[PDB]
This record gives sequence, C-alpha cells and structure tokens, in this order.
Amino acid sequence: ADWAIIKQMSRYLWPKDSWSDKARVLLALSLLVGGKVLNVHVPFYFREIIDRLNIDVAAVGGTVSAVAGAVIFAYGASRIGAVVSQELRNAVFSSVAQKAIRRVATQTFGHLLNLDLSFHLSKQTGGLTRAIDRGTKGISYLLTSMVFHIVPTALEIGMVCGILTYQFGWEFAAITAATMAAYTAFTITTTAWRTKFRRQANAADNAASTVAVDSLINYEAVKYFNNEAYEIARYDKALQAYERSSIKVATSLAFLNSGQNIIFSSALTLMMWLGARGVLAGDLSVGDLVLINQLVFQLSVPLNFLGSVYRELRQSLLDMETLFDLQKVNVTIREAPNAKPLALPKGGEIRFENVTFGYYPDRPILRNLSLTIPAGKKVAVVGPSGCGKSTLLRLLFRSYDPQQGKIFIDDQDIKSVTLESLRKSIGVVPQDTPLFNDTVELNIRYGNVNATQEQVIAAAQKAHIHEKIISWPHGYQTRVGERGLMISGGEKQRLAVSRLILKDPPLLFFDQATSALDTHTEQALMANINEVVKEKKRTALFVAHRLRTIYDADLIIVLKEGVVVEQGSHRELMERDGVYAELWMAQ
Amino acid sequence: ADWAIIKQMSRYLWPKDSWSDKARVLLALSLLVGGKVLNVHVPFYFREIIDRLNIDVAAVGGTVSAVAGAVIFAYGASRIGAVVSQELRNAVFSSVAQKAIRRVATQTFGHLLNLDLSFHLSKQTGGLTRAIDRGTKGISYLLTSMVFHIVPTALEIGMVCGILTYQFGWEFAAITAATMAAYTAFTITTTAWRTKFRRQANAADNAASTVAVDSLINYEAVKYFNNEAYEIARYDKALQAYERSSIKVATSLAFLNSGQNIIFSSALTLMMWLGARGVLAGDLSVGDLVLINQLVFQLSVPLNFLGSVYRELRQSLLDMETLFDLQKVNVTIREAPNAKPLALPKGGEIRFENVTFGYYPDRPILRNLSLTIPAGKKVAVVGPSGCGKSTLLRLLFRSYDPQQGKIFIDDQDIKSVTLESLRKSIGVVPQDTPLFNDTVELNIRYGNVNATQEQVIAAAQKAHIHEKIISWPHGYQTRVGERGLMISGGEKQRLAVSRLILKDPPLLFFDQATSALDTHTEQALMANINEVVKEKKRTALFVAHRLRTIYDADLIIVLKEGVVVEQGSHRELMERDGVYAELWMAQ
Ligand SMILES: Nc1ncnc2c1ncn2[C@@H]1O[C@H](COP(=O)(O)OP(=O)(O)OP(=O)(O)O)[C@@H](O)[C@H]1O
Ligand SMILES: Nc1ncnc2c1ncn2[C@@H]1O[C@H](COP(=O)(O)OP(=O)(O)OP(=O)(O)O)[C@@H](O)[C@H]1O
Ligand SMILES: [Mg+2]
Ligand SMILES: [Mg+2]
Repeated sequence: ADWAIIKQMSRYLWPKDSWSDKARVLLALSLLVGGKVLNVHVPFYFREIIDRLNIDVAAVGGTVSAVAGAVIFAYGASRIGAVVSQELRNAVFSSVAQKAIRRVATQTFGHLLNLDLSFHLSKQTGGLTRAIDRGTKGISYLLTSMVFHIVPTALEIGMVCGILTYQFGWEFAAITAATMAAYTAFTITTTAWRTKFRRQANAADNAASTVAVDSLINYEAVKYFNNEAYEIARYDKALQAYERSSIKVATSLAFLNSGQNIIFSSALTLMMWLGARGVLAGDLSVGDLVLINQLVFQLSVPLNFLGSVYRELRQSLLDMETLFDLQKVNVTIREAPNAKPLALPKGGEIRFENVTFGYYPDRPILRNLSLTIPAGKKVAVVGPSGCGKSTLLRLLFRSYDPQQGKIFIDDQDIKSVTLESLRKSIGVVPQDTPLFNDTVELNIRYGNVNATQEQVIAAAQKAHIHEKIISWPHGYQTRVGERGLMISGGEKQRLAVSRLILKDPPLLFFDQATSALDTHTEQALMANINEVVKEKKRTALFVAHRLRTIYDADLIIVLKEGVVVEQGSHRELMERDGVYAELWMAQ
Repeated sequence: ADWAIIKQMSRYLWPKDSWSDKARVLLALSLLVGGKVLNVHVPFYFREIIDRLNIDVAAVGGTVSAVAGAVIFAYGASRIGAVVSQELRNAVFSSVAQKAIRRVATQTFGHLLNLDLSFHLSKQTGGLTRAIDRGTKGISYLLTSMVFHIVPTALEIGMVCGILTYQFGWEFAAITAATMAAYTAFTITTTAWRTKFRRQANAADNAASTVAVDSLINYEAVKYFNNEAYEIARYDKALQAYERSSIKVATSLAFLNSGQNIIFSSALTLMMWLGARGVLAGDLSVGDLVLINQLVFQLSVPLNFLGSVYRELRQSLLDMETLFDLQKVNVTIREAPNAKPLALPKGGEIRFENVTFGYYPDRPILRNLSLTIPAGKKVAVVGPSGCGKSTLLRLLFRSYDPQQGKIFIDDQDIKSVTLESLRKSIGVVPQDTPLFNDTVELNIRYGNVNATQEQVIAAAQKAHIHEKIISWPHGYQTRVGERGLMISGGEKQRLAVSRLILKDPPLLFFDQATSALDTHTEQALMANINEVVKEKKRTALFVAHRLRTIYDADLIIVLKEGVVVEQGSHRELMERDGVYAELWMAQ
C-alpha cells in the first residue's frame, strides 16, 4: 500500500530539469557513503589501539609516537571525518528537500484553487490548509528521514554484516540474519497493531482543529449567544479523544522500541559470546572482540534513533496519503477537449434550454427551465426567497453543470467552451461579499490586479464609495479586517461593486448588489451602474429583492418554484396582474 | 529571556491537584535514574569481559561458565535493562505530557474566546488556530525533550565525569571540564548566530500560511475575478522566502552539529591518549581504556541525538513565546469590580448619554450622541450607509467602550454591570450571518443549546423557515456548508432570526434582518417578529434600510453623521419634512 506512495514520492529525489540539484543529490550520496565508511573504520582503529597497547605492554616505550600515537590520531580524525561528512551531506541535501517542499506546496495549492465549488462549500476552512501545510511538513520530514536516517542505517547494516562475515566466521552472518528476521517480524506485527491508534489520533486531532477553527470564525456568533462555555466544552471533548489516542500511540511505541531493542541486545550478547569463545580458543584477540562490540554498537545508534522518532515518520506517512488523496480528487467541471474560446458575435445573448438542476439528485430546483436573456439589455430576475435565482448566477458561471438541458451564450453551449474565456467574460457581484484581510485599495484592485491607481479611483467613483474612503484617516490604506468586517456592510458591498466595475466584463451579474444600502446610496449607485450598462451595451442581469431598483429594467423575469412563471417589462407585468403585481402591491 | 518561559512552563511538571500524575512523574524519574545507571554499568561489564578474557588467555577454559559467561549475561541484561527502563519511563511520562497538552490547549482557547472583538476582527483566521495547535505541539515536544533527552543526557555527563574522575586521575576531570566549557561557548555563539534564520523561517511560514488561508476563504472571489494565478504566485513568493530561510537554518545547524562534534571527538581522542599513556605506564589496563572509550561514546549517543533534533526543540521554544504572548494579551473590555448583574425594573429602557466613539482615535463616528430608546417599544434606527448605526448594536453589547459618555439600560451604566448578565439580556441578529459548518437544526438550536426539538421547530415557524426545511430532502439535518453557504442567503438570514427567537432575550437588536428576503417573506417574517415583540413587551431596536418594514415603529431614530438628526414616529417625521421624509419620498 504505502510502497505506492513512496514510489510516487521518489520523483522528488530525481528531478529531470535543473541537473544542479541532481549534482547536490550525488554529492550528498557520496558524502553519505564516505561518512558510513569512516564510521565503520573507527572500530578498526580502536582495535588497532587495543592490540598495539596489549601486545606491547612488556617492552618499555612512549605513547607519543613509539606505540600508538599515529593510530590514536587516526581514530580521532576518522571519527571527526564521519560526523563532519554526515552533517555536510545533511546541509547539502537540505536545499533539495526544501525546493521539493516549495514545488509540492505550490502544485497542491494550485490544484486546490481549480477544484469544484461544491468541494469548497462542503469542506472545513481549517482542514484544507492544515492538510496542505502538514503535508508539506510530512514531505520534508519523510525525505530527510529516508536520506538522512533510513538509507544510511541500511547501509550500516550492509557493511557491518559484510565485515563481520568477512573477518570472522559465517556464525556471525547467521546470527545477524536471524536478528534481522526477528526484528522485521516484530516490527511488522507491532506496526500492524499500532496503526489503529495512530489513525485515531490523527482523526481526533483533525476534529479538534475543525472545532477550534469553526468556533473562531464565528466569534461574533459565540459572543452574541453566550456559547463560549459550549465551544470550550466541545473543544475539550475533542482534545480528550486526542489525548487518549496519543497516550495509546506513545504507550505502543514504547513497546515497539523496547522489544526491538530486546532483539538487538540479545543479538549483541550472542555475538559477544561467539567472540569470547573465539578468544578463548585462540582464534580471536581482545581487539577483535572490541571490534565486534563497537561495530554492533555503532549500528545500534541509528537504530534507536529511528526507534525514537518512528512516531513522526509514520505520522508523515499517513499525512502522505491524506495530502496525495487531496491531490487525486477529480474535477467534475471539466472543459470539453478541443474547446474554442467564448465569442460574442452579437451582445451577450443568454438562453437557458430545458435546464434541470438540483444540488441533491432527489430535489430538482430548476425544473424544465427555459428563459432567454436578451443581448445588451438590463434584465431583472425576481422571485421568492430560496426560489433558485442565485443558482442561475453560479450555474451560468459553470460552477455547477445542469443534469439536463443546455445553456447558450450567443448560441454557444457553455459546456463546449473553455472555462477561462467564459469566466473572464462574466463578472458577478456575489450575494455575500467577503473581502481579503488587506487594505481597501487592494480589495478594489482585486477586480483587475494589474490596473493603475487612476482606474481604481475611477471604479471607486463609479461604485459611489470614493468620497467616504477619502474621508477616512487611512484613506485607501484603511484595513478592512477579516472577511471585510472592519468596514460597514454597505461600504463592503460597494467595494464589491467596485471590483466588478474595475473588471469590466461583457456580462454583469448583480446578486442583490444594493441589499445593504440606504435609499439614497442605492439610488445613486444604481444610477451609476445603469449608465455604465447603457453606455457600454453590457448584458446586465440583476437579481434583486428590492423591486424599486429594477422597475426600469428592459425585461423582468419572475422566477417561482424554479420555473419562469411570467416575463415582460414592468408595465406589462402590471397589466398581467400576476406574481410580479402581487410582489409590487405588497410594496 | 527564555529561562522565564521555561520557569513558567515548569508548572506542568508539578501539578498540585491530581497527585497521581505526580506519582507518574516520580516513577518516570526513578526509571530515568535507573536506566542511566544501567547504561553506565554496561561499559564496566565490557571492561570485566575484556580483562577476564585477557589475563586468562594462558590457562585453558571454556566460555560457558569458567571464564566469562556470567559477565557476558550481566552485560547483555544490563543493556536490556537500560533501554527497557528508558522506554518504560517514556511511556509513563507520555500520559502526563498529553494531559498537560489538553489542559494548555483548552485554557488558551478559552482565553481566546474571551478576548476583545477588535482583536478578532484585526487578526487572520489561519494565524490564531495555527498558533494554538502549533503551540500545543511545542509544549509536547519541549516537555518530552526536556524529560526524555535533555535531563537524562545531563545526568549522563554527571555520572561519566564522576566515574572518570573517581576511577582515574583528575586529568580526565580537567579534560572533560574544558570540553564542557568549549562546547557551551561554541553552542551559545552559534545559537546567537542561528536565531535570525530560525525566526525568519517562522515569519515566512506564517506569511505563507496566511496567504493560503485567505485565498481559500475567498475561493469564490478568486474564481469570480480569475485571480487563481495571482494567488498561486503570492503563495509561491511566500514559500520562496520560507525555503530560503529554512535552507539557511539547516545549513547553520549542520555547522553547530559539526563543530560541537569536533569538540567532543577531540575530547575523546585526548582522553584516549591519556588512557594510552596510563596503559603504557602500567597504571591502567586494556579494559580500563575500553571503559573510558565506551563511557564517552555512550555519552556521545544522546549528544548527537540532541544535535540532530535541535531544530525542532528551538522551534518549539519560539512557539513558546508566541503562544504565551497570545495568552498574555489583555482585554480592554473588563468588568468593574464588585459588579452586580443587570436588572430590568421597568422595560428595557436604553439611553445613550454624550457618547463619543471612534474605532480610530482620530475619527469620531458617534459624536456627542444622545438618544433614548423607550422601554418595551419597537424602535427603528435609520440613516445613510456607514453612518454608524450598526456601531450602536456592538457598542451597546459592550464589544467596544465609548471614549466619552455613558450608556444606561434602566439607569444602570453598562460599564458597571457584569458582561455575562448584559450579554444574556441582549439578543442580536447580525448584519452578516455566518453559520457553523453543521446541520440546520444545530444552527437553529445554537440560540439555546439546551432547548428541545419542539422549541427549535417553534422558532422555525416564528422565523418563517420551517416549511422550507420540511420540503428539503434532509430536513433539519440539511448541511449548510462552510459559513452557511450551502443554503440561500434569505434562508440563512431566517435561520439567524430563528436563533434570536430561540434565545428569547429581553432586548432584541435586528441589524437589517430582512435584507436578503423577498417582499412576501419579509412581510410575513416582520408580522411574526412584531407579534412576538408586542406579546412579550420586548424592547426591539430595528436597524433597517428597508423603510417599509419599520413604518409602524413606535419611535424612528434618524442617524446622520453620527448624531441623531431627528426622532419621532412615521407621521411626525412626515410633517417634519426632514431627512426621513427625503428617505421615504425617494421610495
Ligand atoms: N449546494 C447548494 N448551493 C446553493 N443552494 C443550495 C445547495 N444545496 C441546496 N440548496 C438550496 O437550493 C436553493 C437554491 O436557491 P438559491 O440559493 O438560488 O436562492 P437565492 O436566489 O440565493 O435566494 P436569496 O437570494 O434570497 O438568498 C436554496 O434554497 C438552498 O437552500
Ligand atoms: N473595526 C471596525 N468595524 C466596523 N466599522 C468600522 C471599524 N473601523 C472603522 N469603522 C467605520 O465605522 C463606521 C461604523 O458604521 P457602521 O459599520 O455601523 O455602518 P453600518 O450601520 O453598517 O452602515 P451599513 O449598514 O449601510 O453598512 C463605518 O463607516 C466604518 O467604515
Ligand atoms: Mg440570490
Ligand atoms: Mg448596518
């Protein structure tokens, strides 16, 4: 299972473009091998010191150079060389690992921004970004563990087994092979038993994080309804589950490490018994026994390093499948192949044909819908609340596809049109208008990020917000706060209208753009919007509950129960005495 | 500096309540000392094996029991005992560490929920929860490092210095003291040089995380204005800064580890030179030399463990000051001492007296404001957009304090009244109404979490939303999505009205509660709200831009430029021919 994830992740070890990080990888591998070779030499120099001081105890000599000085310096310099080269390849491979981090994070964020609207509506705000940054931390930790601690250790077992089989009998090879067999059997058994606790801890951690994020987003809601203790209790219960699972994780890791060190230390005892038997039989010397012990002990050091941090490693593994499964989710809003960009031969003629749509398959909202928005005219869509008139503005934008029927913009099915050209041809003021946690000028220029300050000021006049922004102390640098909450709702809505004005699209969709404005302000703003639409011959589609802003619309579409019940102008709908008349007579 | 943070954190080692986690701490410390003692015995048993196999090479014997069997088993069993007791105290102290994690996280979340509104408006959504969970990870990692790797290592230097000074000369004590001096000097110098890179990496990581979170919150904004590439580029630049700083961090950690291992291995070489000189002079034996080397090497193992994970440790330290500084921020909205709960002798008579307020000190918004909301009457506050009429509803709630003047609810200054009683006496429908990412029924029952299903259904009828919820497939279990975006805005607003209805407060504040509703729906909802207010004699304060919902209000307050320009009823404001007349004649 996880072998597939490791195979997919291995492409970041071997990039095919830069060729300089390839040189860094090769240099890190060469320093890895050199460090392991020096680390395996240092027991040989210790054996040489032991033997030269043991056999030369009878003759009188000095330790400066006569007996053991050169090999003392050799031992010290080889220890220094081993550790220095290990840290040097750590420093070298750090750059490759961090470049892989930035590339993975940017790619995954870019895939997130192209996912469907339904996924982003049904997710949790904290969960996605937690998956992103925790997955990047996982990539970094797992790459650094595999290159820094796992491969060097496996190479250490390789050379230790080879040297103990070469310089000594096959008995040591048999002992170490049985040790690796028992070690692997114990490790896989206890890992198959440790997986439940570690996935439960991750699930409870995610639950606690989502509780905290959802409580902090709705801080005004928790203070308005005095549910601070309720949110604290919810967070506390989630953390109770998390600490129970984490205690089980740690308690079962201290069984893994304990048992695998039982196996390793029993191996060390048996090998030292074989060495003692060899020493007493005259085959081996004291230095050979200390060589055996030192080799196996220097093998122990990386092994209990891996045992100590196994929690973080395998945590990064389940972070691997959660982030990669986030990358593997498909998009249901896909461009048809060989798709031409959207063209507007005449004005933005929008035509719905037999459109049937429901976010849930058992509840159709638009039911056999068929409406024709004329080209270049101001068109108003009215109706009861929840009737499905702001679901036009997100299904015409192709955030959702109809189950039946087709949508045409100038006789072009929007399914057979590139998403990029369609979404640049449509500008919409959303019903709720959250702003980025930045200044006023940045939020205004978000409509066209490469627009100059004069265009931003012009869109500020056209949205009837500029004089207020001048009257403020910070001017256009006034911070709007989190989700545009440090300014008033009417000013925030006018900023959204300013974004639409600065974008200047052929198709304009206003989803109650004057809902939070007083009568004078909405009157002036509607005057500016109407003269913009009439001057540029834009196809403007106004979804509005305030009928007094759209009584001069060219076409008024009354939408009830997801079907057009009546169309026509204001006066025609008055002599129809229909649903629009009942809406208007109720003032 | 950081010593103060460690002192403050040390209270979680010594809890004063449970006394059972105190027993766990003592058991972990006892197993710590026992494991270190056994780990220091195992070189002594290796020395004994070496000596018994060296001096007894002349006489013929077997290794089973005659020469070295008992001490081979002693060596192996002591190694097993050391590692087993180390992992056992890790398992024991894990529970104490995790309980400290849950307590710290719950306390810090609770302090966050009681902070000021201004702090929550001016913060970043990702940043606070990232600080919380990353600080909890820091608490866990730093406690486990200090009890698991730092104190055991310091105890190891203690016993290694003591044993080498006891069994051998003062020369080894002088060498090891000079080694500790050089080690500490190098470590503090390179740590003072490493702090810049590690704080820059944390700052860039926070910047990248905030960019990602702000982009994902505004997914509809980035798709509506086609700024996916812009957000990807912003995230990529932040990640560029992060990877540059992380590469510098790792490159400077591989200098710390390299140099401190230079110092340690030079110490080991010098001590083995002294041991060789002692062996050649007849004072020492071969086993004593291997004892020296084994003691110092088993000291090396924890030291390069700390060197390998020093990044994570000191990262947890700067997480310590960021989370603790989050806990040290004060609240400016504080209850007066000896504060009595809010009483309502007559109805909810609200009176503003000379109130002067501005979120920025250089821009007053309410300027010498003086209005008197009568008791038990429906009162409407109208005015231009941005005039400061929804800043009444958050300054009467005491989310902000006035700079000058006082606010009275039944002749009780709300500054001299407990926040809990004041905020339970006030229920408000906010201007924007985000919902929790849960079902419809949970969002409705958030008004009173301990209310039964019949009361939830009753508030659903009174908010004119129930029949729609029945018509849905999932009923009251319909998920509303992130921030209530998987339902329509009118239905979301009616759910907020339902929360206010279920809360049933004495004071009702509606901040444009019918802004996203059609004329029939707002007419029916206003009928239900008006009969609720009249039946229970509630003091209802309606902030509304739709004047047709509040033409029957008992008092209409016209608020322009932050001062009451005119009051009175609808008819009186008509014969005044003032600002309200100009609002109404503009229809
Ligand atoms: N995923 C979804 N996204 C949007 N609406 C959904 C979804 N699932 C179910 N619905 C329901 O489908 C209906 C679609 O109506 P729509 O959202 O267009 O109303 P609206 O025109 O926005 O009304 P208003 O503008 O007054 O809020 C809503 O009542 C909503 O409750
Ligand atoms: N942190 C802040 N939160 C809210 N408003 C702020 C803040 N800082 C400054 N302001 C300004 O203070 C004024 C307060 O007015 P308020 O937000 O009550 O207007 P409003 O009643 O919401 O008008 P509308 O309902 O038409 O948007 C606003 O004009 C706003 O620009
Ligand atoms: Mg709508
Ligand atoms: Mg308002």
